[PDB]
Amino acid sequence: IQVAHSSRLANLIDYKLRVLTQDGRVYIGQLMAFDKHMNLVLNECIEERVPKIKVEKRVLGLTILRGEQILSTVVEDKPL
Amino acid sequence: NLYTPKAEMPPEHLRKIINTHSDMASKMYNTDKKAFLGALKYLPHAILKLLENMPHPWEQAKEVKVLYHTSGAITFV
Amino acid sequence: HFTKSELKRRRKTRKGDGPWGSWSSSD
Amino acid sequence: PRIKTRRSKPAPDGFEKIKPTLTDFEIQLRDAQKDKSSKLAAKSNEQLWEIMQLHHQRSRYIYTLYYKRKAISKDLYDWLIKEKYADKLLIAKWRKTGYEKLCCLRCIQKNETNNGSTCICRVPRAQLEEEARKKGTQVSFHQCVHCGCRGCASTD
RNA sequence: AAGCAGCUUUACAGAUCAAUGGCGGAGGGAGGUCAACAUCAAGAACUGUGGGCCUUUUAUUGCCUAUAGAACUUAUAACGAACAUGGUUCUUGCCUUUUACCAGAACCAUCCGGGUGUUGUCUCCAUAAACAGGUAAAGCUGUCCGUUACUGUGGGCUUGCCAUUUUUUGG
Ligand SMILES: [Zn+2]
Ligand SMILES: [Zn+2]
Ligand SMILES: [Zn+2]
Repeated sequence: IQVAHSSRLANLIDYKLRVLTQDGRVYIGQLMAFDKHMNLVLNECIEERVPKIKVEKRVLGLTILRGEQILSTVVEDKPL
Repeated sequence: NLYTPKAEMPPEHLRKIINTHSDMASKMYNTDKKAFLGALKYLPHAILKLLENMPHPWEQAKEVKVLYHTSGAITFV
Repeated sequence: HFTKSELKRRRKTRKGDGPWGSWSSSD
Repeated sequence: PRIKTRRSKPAPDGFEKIKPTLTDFEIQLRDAQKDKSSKLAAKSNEQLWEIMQLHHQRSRYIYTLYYKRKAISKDLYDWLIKEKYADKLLIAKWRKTGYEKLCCLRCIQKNETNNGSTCICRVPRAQLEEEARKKGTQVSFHQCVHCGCRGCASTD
């Protein structure tokens, strides 16, 4: 888990992002498209829900995410 | 690869060769005379090389490159 | 093998000057 | 040389100062163009060696005034190059290292000799005397064939 | 597209004057009536690498796929925006037999030439580019050298801007 001296989201594109959401869900996977609203279109999306423990893992794929539902994004490592 | 390109010669050397082949009565011209009879089957090509490089009416005289045989047999423009 | 000063004092010995100076050494 | 036409420029200033030397070379070429009696073959080739000598000395004179003595400007030298008073290639070989003194362009080409080597006039005279001493005879070379230079390497 | 933030760049003011990391360098540019080798008439047609599949022993053929490249001519199809000549055969003319011909075809050729790539040579102008292995070829690689990898001035833009339902100013 490393990073360079990055400035903004566009230079770190396609990376393995962890995405924190308002509904207690963590989306892990790569990126393909962003917007002004931080609307990430995640490449290989895996959804992580915690029912009250056990991480409910879900395969999604290519998902357009609406940005208001997002809390914050984490950069993990290189792609490929 | 060894190739030094073709030697540009003075025009006076060519002109002296053509002037020395006006007598053509010594024995020394014998192989040179052989060259003259061999140069007829390369003569008419040179005629085309004149008449391609024929000087046009807007120019006075067109200083042209030309190959000359050592014996001055044939003069290919 | 000759030294450079010997080449200097031998290239004066050719009678003419230039490349057409004669090495024939008559006198 | 080349004829004086309308498309040819007039000469830059300083050319009338060097006109007597080039005119002497010109009138000696005018004399040497005419056929002599010239019956022999060993003395037929000498009257080509005189013309190669005159052309060499004219180009050597222009080279000497431009590169060596620095009297002729670049404009007048380029005009003497356009009007074919001196070859670009002979002066260019004279600019090189090792070909400072040189007979002519024909005697450095390895393409025209039967052995794929240069001419014998590019061998120094001292090297010919060393091989004459190692064989025992005299130096069996006197006058080169393409041009009449006895020895024209940069040392001798 | 004025400015600010960001990124990049050279001229730099700067931290080490290290171990790093990018870029650039591990023998130049323009050319020339310079030549040498390829290559230039076609499943609209070309090669590089790799896998897989068929002969009775996997050899020379021939396909399906994956990507990286196809310079040169080509559509009123052709290297050439131009155009000659010769041979064979057939069919016409002139005819008095042949050459020399008239002039069409078919199949071939021969000449003036031309393009492009690479190599080399030549001319002119310049000028840490150091060491080691090879091929048909190159900084191809290893050691290595400049700006320099952590801020600010000066240029460029690949961007954003100059609370009231659908995102960024509250369920
Ligand atoms: Zn010589
Ligand atoms: Zn010579
Ligand atoms: Zn010679």
